[PDB]
Amino acid sequence: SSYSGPIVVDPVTRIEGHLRIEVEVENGKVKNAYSSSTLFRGLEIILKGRDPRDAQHFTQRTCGVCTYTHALASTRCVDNAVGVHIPKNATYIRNLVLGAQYLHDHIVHFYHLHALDFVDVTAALKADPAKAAKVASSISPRKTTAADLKAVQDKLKTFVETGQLGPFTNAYFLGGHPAYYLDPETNLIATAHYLEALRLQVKAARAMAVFGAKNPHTQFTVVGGVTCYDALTPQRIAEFEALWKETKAFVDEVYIPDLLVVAAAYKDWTQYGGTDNFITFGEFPKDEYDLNSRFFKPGVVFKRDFKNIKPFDKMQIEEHVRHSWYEGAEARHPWKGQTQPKYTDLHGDDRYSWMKAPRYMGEPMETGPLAQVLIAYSQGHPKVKAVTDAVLAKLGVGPEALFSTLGRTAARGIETAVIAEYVGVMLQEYKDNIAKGDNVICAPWEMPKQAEGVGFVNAPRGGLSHWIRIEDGKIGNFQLVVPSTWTLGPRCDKNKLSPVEASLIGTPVADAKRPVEILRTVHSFDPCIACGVH
Amino acid sequence: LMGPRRPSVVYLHNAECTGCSESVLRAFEPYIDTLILDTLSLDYHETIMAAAGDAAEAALEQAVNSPHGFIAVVEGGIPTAANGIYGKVANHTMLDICSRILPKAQAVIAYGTCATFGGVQAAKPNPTGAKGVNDALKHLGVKAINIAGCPPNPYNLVGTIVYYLKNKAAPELDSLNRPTMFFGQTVHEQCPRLPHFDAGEFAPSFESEEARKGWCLYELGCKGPVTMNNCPKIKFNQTNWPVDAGHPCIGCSEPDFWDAMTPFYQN
Ligand code: SF4
Ligand code: SF4
Ligand code: F3S
Ligand SMILES: [Mg+2]
Repeated sequence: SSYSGPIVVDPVTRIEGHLRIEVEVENGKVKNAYSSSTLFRGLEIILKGRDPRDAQHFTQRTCGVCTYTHALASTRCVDNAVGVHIPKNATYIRNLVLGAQYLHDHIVHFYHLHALDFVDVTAALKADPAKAAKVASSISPRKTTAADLKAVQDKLKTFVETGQLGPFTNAYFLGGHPAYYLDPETNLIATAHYLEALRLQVKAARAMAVFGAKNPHTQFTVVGGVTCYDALTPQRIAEFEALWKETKAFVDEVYIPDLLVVAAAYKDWTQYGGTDNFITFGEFPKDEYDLNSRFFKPGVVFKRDFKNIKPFDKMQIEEHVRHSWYEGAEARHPWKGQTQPKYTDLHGDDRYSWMKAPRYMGEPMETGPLAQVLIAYSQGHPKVKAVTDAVLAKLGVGPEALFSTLGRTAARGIETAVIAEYVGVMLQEYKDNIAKGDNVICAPWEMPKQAEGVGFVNAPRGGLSHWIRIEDGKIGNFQLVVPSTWTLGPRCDKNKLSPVEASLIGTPVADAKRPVEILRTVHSFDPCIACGVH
Repeated sequence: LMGPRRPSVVYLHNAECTGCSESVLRAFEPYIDTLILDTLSLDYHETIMAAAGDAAEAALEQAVNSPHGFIAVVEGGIPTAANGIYGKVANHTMLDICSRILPKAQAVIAYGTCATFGGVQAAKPNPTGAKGVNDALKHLGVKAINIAGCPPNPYNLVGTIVYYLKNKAAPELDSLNRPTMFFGQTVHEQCPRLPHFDAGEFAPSFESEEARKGWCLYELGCKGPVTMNNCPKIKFNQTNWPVDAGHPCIGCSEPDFWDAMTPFYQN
């Protein structure tokens, strides 16, 4: 007995921004998918004619979830256009704030955006807290007791008995759901840690404000470097280090053990949500002008061929509009980009999204943690290899399992663990540099009347690039090509399904009224529609 | 999703970057768990709610039609060009959604400069015709309390909601509808660099020894003198604010600041 017909999920919640997912299902399995982004703002249009130094302040407001990332990309872009080589300490401080962004972002994603697809919070009320504490203590070096977990259960019981379920109202798990598999005890452990993570993320975000002024929307970058002389002081460094160490402890002792326990319970999710091609830009440079100096290196992989990673050629990016709400059908390289809105309503003239459709050598590319992890693994990155092997061994699966919704979710945790450790290495290198007597954080520069620039960030959702053409000292063109544009944009003028659309084909759907399986795969890509469309 | 007991909040997302939602997650003493479990009932919020799709729309309808009443908190500007089509949720324009829901709220708080004044997507040439909530919905009699900033200090949202729940009334508001208890002083009059300003001690560049010694940032563009906010007093994340990180204020709690305060590095 299974469903044939359409399903629409609008709004897709527990993402950033405004997404409509449409699928066709045949006999209980998705046969076809459309990724429709339903808000446009037009920041590229707004930037025309302005001072290039102002760009980062506007583009940071592309997104407050991946806050900082676009200020960093625009600053790298204008740094590049003007030819300034920022001081070593500006690279360290920018890199440390970015590392802290990744930890905040991925913790919040797993617990506060993704986990309600897999955790039945109300079933936690049925759990035995003593048994749950035993299980929590067996998966982590941190000891959890029955009383620790009963406190959570007691608070949850008061909440549910009020009849005001708040954010849990009409949850797909209420009353039970055939695709929710966790036992009560594991639901209680995850619910406890969801709640804990609401307070831990405050500290993970504060780490960014220690050097970067505030979170959200940092204010310490300038063309040529950074502004925060106080970041050189031992007291601000100690403050950052203490917040980092507590955030890392949470990653290592709470997030990754929970990720592995939920993955182990949902091992069938190794069979859905795979994709073919991967792109990543690398991150955490030693040299701002050499992507191959980054701790994660750039790369391109087609058809899962990881023995043949291809170099990243920035000139092989084109953004399509044929199935998007923009004029015409011509794909453009972003240094020749165009943002000419033309709405035709849903599927009018075969157009169904405000995102453009970026293609690399004509192909749709997944970007984000799975691409960063798989490509760095295949480049022989020893930290990525150590963590990914340990994860596969704990789950008892082969490498092929990574090409899936479960694998992508696991890769997000892997990259969090690896970056959490690497933040301590960057912090020590920064300390050592200050101790050598280098106290410089900004370099002088001059605005050219005509220039091209590009800035590359591997953000928590993947390869981010900002592209400027300066004319008469002003912004002649400014184009953002953002990770979620790659992953969740629509089809191109060759009608190739985008990574999220292709990954949905084959998804089983147990209950079309509560299609949590579609959410599991969509959320595994960590969509950001404000990012994707800008 | 809520009946008696905790006051119901309906949180809407229009044309926004979700930085205002993230700012509320940074709430400190009380933290956001206290706020969601004890203080308030968050009955619709697309970033964190469990339900999606039709179930989410039904959650919204149940909250808005509750005989107990609800407070609306609105993030993002409303795109009004081309009959509202640049922003839709569940295939309804954001203009339609807010026009139908906000007149039913017991109180409306416009949270962030986009909801208060139009914000980044309303900057020139405003291709989507984005407007702040009170501008867009003037004709329906909506008068949202405006808590400005990009994003605002979450202290200012919690303090306004607490005041409203205690006194059943808005606090004193300024001529931009912002609470005077948070927005009654310029950033500049509260700034630690004010003695340098008075002494004509300005940093000439960010690389300069004067910037290193903490001289005033006015020549580098600081909009502190024309911006009303409580940043130097409350700070952000319990630890810092833009001028103490060496960067000028960009004027982010003021209407039309994207066009009025630019170029950001000039005064
Ligand atoms: S006010 Fe600023 S931070 Fe808030 S939604 Fe608008 S752009 Fe984002
Ligand atoms: S740094 Fe800005 S807010 Fe502070 S004294 Fe100077 S002009 Fe005023
Ligand atoms: S930029 Fe905004 S956050 Fe405060 S310091 Fe100026 S009003
Ligand atoms: Mg773009």
